Amino acid sequence: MQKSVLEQLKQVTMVVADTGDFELIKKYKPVDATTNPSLILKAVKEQKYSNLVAETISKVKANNPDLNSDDLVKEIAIEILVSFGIKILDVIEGKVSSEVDARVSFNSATTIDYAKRIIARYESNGIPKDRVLIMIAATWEGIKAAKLLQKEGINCNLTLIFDKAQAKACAEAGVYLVSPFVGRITDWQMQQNNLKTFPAIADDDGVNSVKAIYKLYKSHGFKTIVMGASFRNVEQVIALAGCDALTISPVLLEELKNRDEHLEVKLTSPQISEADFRWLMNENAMATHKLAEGIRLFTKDTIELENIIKQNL
Amino acid sequence: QKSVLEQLKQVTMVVADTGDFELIKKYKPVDATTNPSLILKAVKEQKYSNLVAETISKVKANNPDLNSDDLVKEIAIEILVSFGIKILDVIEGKVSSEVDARVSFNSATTIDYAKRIIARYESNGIPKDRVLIMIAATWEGIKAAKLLQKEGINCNLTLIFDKAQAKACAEAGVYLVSPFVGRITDWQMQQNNLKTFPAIADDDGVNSVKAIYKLYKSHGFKTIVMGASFRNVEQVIALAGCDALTISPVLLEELKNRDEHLEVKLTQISEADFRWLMNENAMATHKLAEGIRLFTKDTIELENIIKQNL
Ligand SMILES: O=C(CO)[C@@H](O)[C@H](O)[C@H](O)[C@H](O)COP(=O)(O)O
Ligand SMILES: O=C(CO)[C@@H](O)[C@H](O)[C@H](O)[C@H](O)COP(=O)(O)O
Repeated sequence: MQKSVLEQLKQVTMVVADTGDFELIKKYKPVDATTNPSLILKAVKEQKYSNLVAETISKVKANNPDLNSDDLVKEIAIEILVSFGIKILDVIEGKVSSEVDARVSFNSATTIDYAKRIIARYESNGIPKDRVLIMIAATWEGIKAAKLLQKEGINCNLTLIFDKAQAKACAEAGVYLVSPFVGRITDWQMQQNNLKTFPAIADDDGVNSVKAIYKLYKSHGFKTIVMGASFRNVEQVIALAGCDALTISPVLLEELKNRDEHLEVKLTSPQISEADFRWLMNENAMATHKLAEGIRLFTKDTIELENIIKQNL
Repeated sequence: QKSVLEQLKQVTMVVADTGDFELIKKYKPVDATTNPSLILKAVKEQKYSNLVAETISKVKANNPDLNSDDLVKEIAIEILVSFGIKILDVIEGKVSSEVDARVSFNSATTIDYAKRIIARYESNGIPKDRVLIMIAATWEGIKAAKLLQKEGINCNLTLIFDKAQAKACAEAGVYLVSPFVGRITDWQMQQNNLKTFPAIADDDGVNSVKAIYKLYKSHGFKTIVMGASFRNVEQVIALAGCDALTISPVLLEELKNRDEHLEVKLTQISEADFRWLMNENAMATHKLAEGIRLFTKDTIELENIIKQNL
C-alpha cells in the first residue's frame, strides 16, 4: 500500500487546493479549496471558463434590469465569486473559501455586511453556510468582524497572517481558521538578508512562523485550524506535514502527486488588546509591510475585475 | 549680500532641530524641536552632564514614593523638560517635546503623558503656550491631539509621510504638522539603488511637503506646515516659503555660510478612511512604523543611561 507524498499528506493534514480551477481540483481530490481575489481574476480572464463568466454576467444583467452600472457591477462581482465557489463545492466534500472585497479591510461593519451578502448568495443557490468560509484580511478590524460573524454561525478564514500576534488575536476571537503565510515571509527574509539561494528549512522564516503558531495553538488548547498558505516550493509544504491544514497551488499538488518517498510527519503573552496588537504588529517590519501589500494587491485585482465587468456590459 | 539663512527667515519660520541648546543661539531660530533621538544624542555627548545629574537628584528628592521603574520614567520626562527650559531661555518661540513613542497606539496614555509633560513645565514656571507636545501621527495620536487641543495644549504631529495623513491632522485642529522629507527621499533612493540624490523636481520628499502645503493653502487650514528631516541644504532651499522648516545645526551652518540668491518656491476623514489611505502608501506604512521603532530604541537607551546614573 505504498502511497504518493500527496496521498500520505492527506492522512496527517487537511489538504486544501489553492485555485479557482475546479477541473484541476478534481485530479487532486483535496478536502477544501480556497479562492482569493487574485485567483478569481485569473479564472475570469483565462479562456478555460470564459463561457461560465459570460453566462454569469448575462444572467445577472437579465435579472437586474433596474440597477445602475455601479450597483450592477458589484452584484456581478459577488455573483462571479460565488459561481466559482459553487463549481468548486460540486467537486469536493468540504468547504470553499470566498474573500470579501479587500476595500472593506479597515471597516468591521462593512466587512460583516459583505460577508452576509456572500452567504446569502450561496444560500439562494441551496448551499448551506456550513460549506463556506468567508475570507477576511487579518487586520484588527477584520478580526473584530470575524468575532461577530462567528457568533452568528458564519465561519471565517483569517488570511494575510504574518505575525504570531494576529494569529493569537484570531484564536482569542474564536475564528474557525487562520491562514499564516509562508512563502511571502521567506520572500522578505531573502530580500532583507541578501540571500542568493533559498534558505534551509530550519532557517526558513516562513516555515518557522507556521511552526510557532501551531505550537502556540496546541499549548493554549485553541481549536482554530492552522492552515499554512503561500508556498514557493514543495519542500516548504513537506516541512509542515502534520499541520492542521495546508492550502497548496495546483503546480505544487502535481509535484506532490509524483513524489513517492515516505512523508515524515513534522508537526504532531497576555490577552491581546487593540493597542497591544497594533504595537506588536508595528514591531514587525515584515508583517507591517506584507499585510498592507496583500490588501493592496487584492484591491488591484478586484478593481481590474470591475473594469472587465464594465467592458462586458 | 544676505546669507541664504537670513533670506529664508524672511519667508519661513526657521526652527532648530536639536537639543544642544548652546548651538541654537548662533542661528537665532524662532522655535526649536527636540525628539527622542536628539535628546539621546545630547545626553550621550555629555556636554550637559551637570543638568542630567541635577535633574536625577531633584526627581528622586521629590518622589520618595516611586519604585525604580517608575522613578526612571519620571526622570525621563524631567530630562525632556530640563532641556526644553534651557532652550526656551535662548529662543523667543516654542519648544517641541515628544511623548514616549511606546504609547503611539494608545490615545489615553498619549493624553496623560502629554499632560504630565505640560504639568512639569508649569511646575518649573514655563507656561504651556511656549510648548508643543510632539506625537506620532498614527490614528491614535491624532485622536489624542484632538482632545489635547480642545484643552489648550498645542501639538506637533510628527512622522507625517502621506497627504491624507496630514489632512486628518488638520481636521483635528492641530497646531502644527511635521511632514518628513529626507526619510521619503531615502525610500526613493533605496527602491532603485540610486547612488545620487534625485533632481529636486523629482525628489519625493520635497514633493510631499509641497503637496501638503498646497492642500492646506487651498483649503484654508490654519495648521502650520513644518518640513522636517533633511539630507542636504538643497532640499531645505527647495522648500523656501514653507510656513516653517526645522533644520539641523549642521544644515543651519551651511545656510548661514551660503550667500546666493534664495528663490522663494512656496507662496471628513474617518478612521476607516485614514487607515485605507495609509495602507495604499507603502512608503508611509513602512516609515511611520519604522519611526516609532527607532524613537523607541532611543528612549530605551536613554532609560538605560538614567538607570546607570541613579
Ligand atoms: O490564504 C489563502 C487561502 O486561505 C490563499 O488563497 C492565499 O491568498 C494564497 O495562498 C496567497 O495569496 C498566494 O501568495 P503567493 O504565494 O503567490 O505570494
Ligand atoms: O519632526 C521633527 C520636529 O518637529 C524632527 O525633530 C524630526 O523628528 C527629525 O527631523 C527627524 O527624525 C530626523 O530624521 P533623519 O533626517 O535623521 O532621518
